[PDB]
This record gives sequence, structure tokens and C-alpha cells, in this order.
Amino acid sequence: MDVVSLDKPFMYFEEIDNELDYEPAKKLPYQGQLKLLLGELFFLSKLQRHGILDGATVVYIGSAPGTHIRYLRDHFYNLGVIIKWMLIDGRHHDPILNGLRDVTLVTRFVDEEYLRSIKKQLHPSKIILISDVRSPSTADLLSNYALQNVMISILNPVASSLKWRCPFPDQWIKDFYIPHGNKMLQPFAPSYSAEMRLLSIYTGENMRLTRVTKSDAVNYAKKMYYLNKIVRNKVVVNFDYPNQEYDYFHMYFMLRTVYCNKTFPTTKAKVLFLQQSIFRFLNIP
Ligand SMILES: Nc1ncnc2c1ncn2[C@@H]1O[C@H](CSCC[C@H](N)C(=O)O)[C@@H](O)[C@H]1O
Repeated sequence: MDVVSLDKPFMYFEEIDNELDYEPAKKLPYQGQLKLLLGELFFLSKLQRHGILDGATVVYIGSAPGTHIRYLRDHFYNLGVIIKWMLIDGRHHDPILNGLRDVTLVTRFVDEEYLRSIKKQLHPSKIILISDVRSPSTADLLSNYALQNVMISILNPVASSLKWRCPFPDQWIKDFYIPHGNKMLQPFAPSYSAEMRLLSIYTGENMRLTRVTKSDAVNYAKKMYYLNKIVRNKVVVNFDYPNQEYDYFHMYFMLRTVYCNKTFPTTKAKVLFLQQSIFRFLNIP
């Protein structure tokens, strides 16, 4: 058994302290909704901590089916946070999202022109952007990242969460810029996934971008390979929890930052609660 003792999990890309030469997917049902729910609950909890969530309109682009979004919506709604949800996708959403006055579902694939009309329509509310659009090829990726930057420039949000996976070095097309932000690592991501989420909060009227080159691509690939191949396969023996696999240890850390109405005697009790709550909601054993 791959046993180990760990202080804390790697929460952001930058934390990974090792790499592996990438060698050329899921153990749980609804694992994808889980992966998404944890990251977005983590992101939104942070904004709440900063006082920038209440009264904002959450514009989620590439939100369908969005089964897990119902849970996120209920969570903040039950906490008393006032948020309007605007879920836009060309595909249809899970019907559990229907019939809620605080959530507007839009069946539209967004283009730059559309962003301008919704910006005019959302005005003067403050916007929190969440993007999970998916076309893939390096060209498909770049195009998605290009669109995500136009979302921020037009919508001009107070914070953003963007889907982010660096293209493979051996499939490099050109250097590009992505918004400056924290590269949040995702527990329960596919076995060999190199995807993370870019979380940014916008101050003043500036927009800081960062260039990404092929050498960065090589680094992303090796660090993400060691994390997937070695780290995620660890059994944290010093983690006193029903499940000691690395992903549960990693999940505990994101869930411990979440706010609940119900008071708990220990962080462990809360996490156990939120997790039970989350798994029951997702119908995961
Ligand atoms: N330009 C665009 N505007 C809106 N949605 C887009 C888009 N291009 C692709 N998409 C959508 O992006 C989605 C990627 S899968 C998204 C899953 C969703 N976040 C969930 O929680 O279940 C697809 O549903 C696709 O239709």
C-alpha cells in the first residue's frame, strides 16, 4: 500500500515540488460534478470571505448540464447570501435548476457581441464570472482561452474562475496570455488530468495578463504527471478520516474553508458533514 504522512496537500500548481517525464480515468460515479462542485464551492467561499459575493450576479458560461450548480445555489441561498445566477450554455441544463427566481438559464452559445448586450443588460450589477466552456486540439484550447479573456474585458467582473489546462509542448502552436490568478488544483479530477482552475479577483480598472510559452508547457506536463502518478496515489496514514486516499485529504482542505449555518465541534465534523451532504446530493455511495 502506498502509505505516507503529509502536513497538507498541494492546493495550487506552484506548490508541486517535483516532476516526472510524462508517460503516454475515474473511480467514482458523477466524479465530474464532484470535481466541479468542490472547486467552485472553494472559489465562491473565498469571495464571500472578501465580502464580494453578496449582491453580485454570477455569470456561469458553459454551465450545462450543471447538476452540481443546484447544490452551490442552495448552499449560498440557505446561508442568506443574495446572488443572482445567470447560466448560459447552448446545451440544456438539468431540470433541477428550473423554477428558481434567482437563477436565469440562457440557451445561447456566447459570442463577443452577446457579451456586450448582457453587459448592457446586467448593468449596473457587479459580475462574478465562472467559465467552463469546452469546444481537444491546441487550436481548440487557444480559442477557448481567447474567448475567456474577452469575457473578462467585456463583462469586466470583480472576480473570475476559468478552466485552465496548458496545451501539450509537443503540440505547441504559439505563446499566449492568460489572466493572472491562482492555479487551483482539483481533487477528483481524472487520473491523469492536467487541468486546474484559474481564480482571479480584479482590483482597480487594471487587467494583468501573463504569457505562457512552450517551456512552461513542459513544466506543466512534468509537474502534473508526478502529481497524478505519485502523489494522488498516496494513502495519508496520518489523516484520521474514514477515507485516507490523497483526494479525500485534498478535499478536506477545500471543504474546511466553507461556511455553514450549523456549528460543529471540530473542522473534521464539518467536513464529514459537507462531504456526506455532497455525496448524498450527487448520489455517490
Ligand atoms: N460559447 C459558448 N457559450 C456557452 N457555452 C459554451 C460555449 N462553447 C461551449 N459551451 C459549453 O461548454 C460546456 C462544456 S461542459 C460544462 C459542464 C458544466 N460546467 C457542468 O457543471 O455540468 C458544454 O455544455 C458546451 O455547450
